[PDB]
Amino acid sequence: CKGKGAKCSKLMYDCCTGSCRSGKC
Repeated sequence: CKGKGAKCSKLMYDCCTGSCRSGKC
């Protein structure tokens, strides 16, 4: 997954602690 501020996934939400946010986790 990715940390906060790291690339996100509008179709997967691979955010270690949360979901996508404007392209950044």
